[PDB]
Amino acid sequence: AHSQSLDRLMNPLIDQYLYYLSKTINGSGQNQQTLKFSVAGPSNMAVQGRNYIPGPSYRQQRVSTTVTQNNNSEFAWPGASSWALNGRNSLMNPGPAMASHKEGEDRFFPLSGSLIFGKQGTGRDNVDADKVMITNEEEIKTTNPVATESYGQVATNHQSAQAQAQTGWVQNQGILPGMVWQDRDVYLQGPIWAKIPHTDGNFHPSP
Amino acid sequence: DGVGSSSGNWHCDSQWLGDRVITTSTRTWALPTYNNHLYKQISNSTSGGSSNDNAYFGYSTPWGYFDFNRFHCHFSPRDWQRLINNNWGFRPKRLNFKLFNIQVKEVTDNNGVKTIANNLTSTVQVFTDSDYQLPYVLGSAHEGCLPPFPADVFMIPQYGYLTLNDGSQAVGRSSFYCLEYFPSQMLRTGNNFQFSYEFENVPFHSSYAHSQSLDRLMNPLIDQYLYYLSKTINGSGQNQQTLKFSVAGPSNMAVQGRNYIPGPSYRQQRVSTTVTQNNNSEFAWPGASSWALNGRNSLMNPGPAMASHKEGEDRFFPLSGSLIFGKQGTGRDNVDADKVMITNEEEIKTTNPVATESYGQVATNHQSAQAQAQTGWVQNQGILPGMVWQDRDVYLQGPIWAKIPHTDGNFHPSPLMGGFGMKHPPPQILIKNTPVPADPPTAFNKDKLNSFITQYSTGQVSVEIEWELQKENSKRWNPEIQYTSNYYKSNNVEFAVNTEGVYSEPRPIGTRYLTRNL
Amino acid sequence: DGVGSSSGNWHCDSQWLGDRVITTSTRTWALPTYNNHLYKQISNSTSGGSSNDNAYFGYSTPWGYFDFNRFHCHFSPRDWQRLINNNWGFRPKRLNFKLFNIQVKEVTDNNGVKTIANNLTSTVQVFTDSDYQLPYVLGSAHEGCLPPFPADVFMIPQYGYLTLNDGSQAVGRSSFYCLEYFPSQMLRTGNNFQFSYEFENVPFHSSYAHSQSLDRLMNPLIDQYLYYLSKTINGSGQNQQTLKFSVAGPSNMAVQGRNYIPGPSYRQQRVSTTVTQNNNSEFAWPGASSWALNGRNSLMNPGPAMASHKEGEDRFFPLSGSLIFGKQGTGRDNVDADKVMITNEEEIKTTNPVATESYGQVATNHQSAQAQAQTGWVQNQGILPGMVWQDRDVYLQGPIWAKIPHTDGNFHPSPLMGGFGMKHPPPQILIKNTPVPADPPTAFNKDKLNSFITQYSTGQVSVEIEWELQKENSKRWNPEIQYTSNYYKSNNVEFAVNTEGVYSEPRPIGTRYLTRNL
Repeated sequence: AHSQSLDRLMNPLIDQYLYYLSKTINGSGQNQQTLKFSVAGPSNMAVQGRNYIPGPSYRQQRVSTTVTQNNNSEFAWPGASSWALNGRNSLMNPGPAMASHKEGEDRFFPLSGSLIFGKQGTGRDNVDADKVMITNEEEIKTTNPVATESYGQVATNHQSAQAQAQTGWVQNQGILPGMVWQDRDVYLQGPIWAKIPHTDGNFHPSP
Repeated sequence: DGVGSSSGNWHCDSQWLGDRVITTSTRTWALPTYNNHLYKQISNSTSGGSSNDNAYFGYSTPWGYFDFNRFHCHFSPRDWQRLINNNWGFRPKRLNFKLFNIQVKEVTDNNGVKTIANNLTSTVQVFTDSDYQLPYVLGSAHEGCLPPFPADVFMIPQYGYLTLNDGSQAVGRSSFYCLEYFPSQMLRTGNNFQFSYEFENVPFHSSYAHSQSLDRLMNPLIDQYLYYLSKTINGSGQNQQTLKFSVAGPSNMAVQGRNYIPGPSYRQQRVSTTVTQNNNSEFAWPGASSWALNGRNSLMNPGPAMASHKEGEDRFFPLSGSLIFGKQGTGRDNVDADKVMITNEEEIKTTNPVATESYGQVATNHQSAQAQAQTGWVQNQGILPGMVWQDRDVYLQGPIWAKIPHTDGNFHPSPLMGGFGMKHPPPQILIKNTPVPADPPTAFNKDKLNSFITQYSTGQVSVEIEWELQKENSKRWNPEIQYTSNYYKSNNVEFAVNTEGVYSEPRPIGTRYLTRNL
Repeated sequence: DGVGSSSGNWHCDSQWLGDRVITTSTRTWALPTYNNHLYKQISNSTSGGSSNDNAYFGYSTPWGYFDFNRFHCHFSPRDWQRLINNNWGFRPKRLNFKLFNIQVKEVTDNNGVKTIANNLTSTVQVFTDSDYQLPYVLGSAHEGCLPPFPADVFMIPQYGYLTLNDGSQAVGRSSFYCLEYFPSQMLRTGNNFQFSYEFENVPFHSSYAHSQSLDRLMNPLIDQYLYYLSKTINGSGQNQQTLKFSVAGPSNMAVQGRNYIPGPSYRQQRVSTTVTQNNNSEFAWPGASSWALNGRNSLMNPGPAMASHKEGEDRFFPLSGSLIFGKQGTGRDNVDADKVMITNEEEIKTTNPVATESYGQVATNHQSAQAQAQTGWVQNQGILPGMVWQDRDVYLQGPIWAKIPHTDGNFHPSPLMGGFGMKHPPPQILIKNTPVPADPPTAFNKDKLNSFITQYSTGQVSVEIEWELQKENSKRWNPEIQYTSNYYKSNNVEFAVNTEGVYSEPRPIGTRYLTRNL
């Protein structure tokens, strides 16, 4: 597991020799626009320039183990992430490797983003939570985005004197040059290998 | 090899040997004693609290480190120009580092009367993180590199690092590193240090701009043998549908079939230099593009390489899509536009999409007798087979290399801030003044000593790097664009010293001047 | 080899070479001038009187000494863990010691204004007690060893010793040793010292816990071919005696015949951590187990290795049957329970009797028609042929070796405080600043000079030890117990530095994690 995260790789004692836009307004009131810049320093790590960004994503629905927190409706298939192949839909499962949940919210898990084995003697259909074992893909939260979260935000317009800046949520993000990530962990009860399909192309054919 | 003998000479200059350039730089440094000889735990908590996006946990150490990960640490502006105007590419190959003429001084302060003397028997410790076992701090665009001007005497930056954090707290997997738990060379004045490093294979940085764009690669005189849907209606009125096709010809290049498409994107907000055109509100962070990692948001900066703006709209720039350096003497906070220098990523508009624009449009439904065709804007587009692109340019004041994170996967690990990515980049070089205890009590005491003779060291550093050049081989008839100085008279010389003796770099300088076909 | 040349480098780290581990540590020390360059007689009399049990006679010398007889002087916590979780045993083999980068400083104090300068021509004397002719002071669990954290600068402890005493007085056989009457190496800054030592054959320390107990070694499915007396009475009433025998079977394991019995014991008083359960009286010394030597009583501490308590009663501990270290920063006197760390000798309950319990019972009479059978409790039991036992565990903060007293006889000379016993352990290393006279009178005087230039020295020490490992070879199917850090978040990292720069070892760490059959 990584002992440091992608967004925390700098020296917490020195500033960058790079600046960032810190103010677009000089204070409330009419025509108060300006452009103020500041040095990206230890005091504001979130804004620092970085060479590498987190791996790809494909947002999964978030389900809770403490049932009363889930919506009172059937969403196992309706609210599930999926892909289509020649008119047929298949559950995106387990999909891209992503962290199972944010810090501490251990009661949460992606609808079909992790592997779940059955405990000894567990039945075949409609078995309760306590009779199954859900894997926890947490150690990779240092490089891979969280499965039940958005990858981030992007601008969606041209802010101007008349229009305000707008952002939209990135629900699924394909590979971008500069991305870095970890692959799904392997388990004692898990599979070992897989046959890479014989095709013209593929990307990082790790099962 | 003693007190009265120099342990090295001043080597500073470049040699152009055809397909290779050898830069050698010497600077004289100063190293204070950091942290009172202590390793200290730090967090956004010991920093005076903060927001979650800025939370962190780590340690500050009593060590300093050498950093020369910026081009102007090796290239004089004149050399950068020679490089820029005559080669299509370049890359580092070998590196040779030296530390010499060490002088450890002892400071005495009695009744405000301060005095400095040599402490001949004192040592300085040095070691290289050859196995990358310490958190790599270089390549995060940090201050504290060798100064661009040879005459400047600089202070060595203090080393510190970060591990896993949950707010201002540590987690089970958080790592603590003690640099004393590393073998290091000890040297007294009269001793010296040195080592060599081989750059692993890295592709040449493209120091050229394309002389043609991705959408304009055909023969403007011939038609394709391919057709395209040109009419779905025979004219206004009821039930006028049809299907008419036409040959993709010179008259309609936009529609022609193509083998390669523009690189990936991640839309950035567009900001104007002429302030009155911007919205009257604070959108520096709200309207900024970002990514999330375990609940924390980080500014997508500088992000994927994209053109800074459409043709002519030079007053525009991506909110955080380009690098911005400060002009000489510029302050640290809320500095005005005129006191900063914003890089212009324009030359790559021939292959990379514009940062403040959408990648394109895609259909979002099934047009039918009842429904009209609908399209949506692609605000961010990941890699697609067939994509082609250029990487961020590199600058005289910019970074040179970066350490590619050791992970299961990555894609085109070229540092987003620009430069050469490497799994094993030049190793970190750590240095520290060995602590010298003051007089201890004459009765034993188990407590660690906390009373030290105040000291600091100084000496010279030498960095020699061998660069490989990829020379131009163009058959272009007309002259090319070249980086040049201004002919017009002026008060000071560009890239020279002040009347106060202050060296200053008037503007950023990229490498994309020469051209090449696609 | 002069004033401006380092006389050694910083070596600090470990190498795991399969069946061997090589630990190397470097620390930087400080040596004051002890005792005003005088040998002084000391006793409980010059100490301000005392009780007879604390009477003593000896000498304090102007010499200091090096001590690295604690595991954390060589193993980083991470290494201790690697050792602990993967080997069934280990032991030292070779040792290499070094002293270098000596700096002798002279302190001047005129009108309170203190100033420190180098005294280049001054020397420091060093020598090893290779023939064990001096009283061995190491292995008495004394403070003053190399600090566990590499960055800590430590003060060298002062050497002193004791001989025979009769109250505060000496006896004819009392010995006086002068360390100047030993050849010693003299070194000025620029000179260094070093030596090697071979550990004599010592058994591997057992870094495993047994996966079965002495009383549970049979096959739980088969009976023995041995019988036992099961009935001496045929039922209540007059003259109902008989003799009925039964086969010792699975149903009655307590009665089965066995080939080996539990180790020796010496009952300790039982103390509880939840105070309200203890008697309301002072019994720290009164109720303590002890031994007498020539009229003087000494606390039996830590005594024979015995299990700290019965199953589950974790709140209990033997009055002085286990080692207790202080937490970081804990005071010297009457410190509360929460500021100390009490070791738990539990893993050996599979073979060693419980410290706070009786060894067992024995008959004390001849039962007959008139007298009933009687038993008595065995409070202390010496060795018996057939006994089997484990020795005290060793800890990261604990001692490593001890000198086996040179005597006609001894039994299983394994140091009771834990560790490796040796007739010829690592020799004592004595160091001292050679006295430098102040200006003497210009007229001869027979009296020994008593006016000296005040001085102190400082330098580096290196200790490299080669350890032999005995790797695990278990056929156990289920996972083992392993020493691990806590997953849960927290303010500081365990075994790391503070926000004040204070290194601290949160808890004691034994070696018995892996298991092995009996």
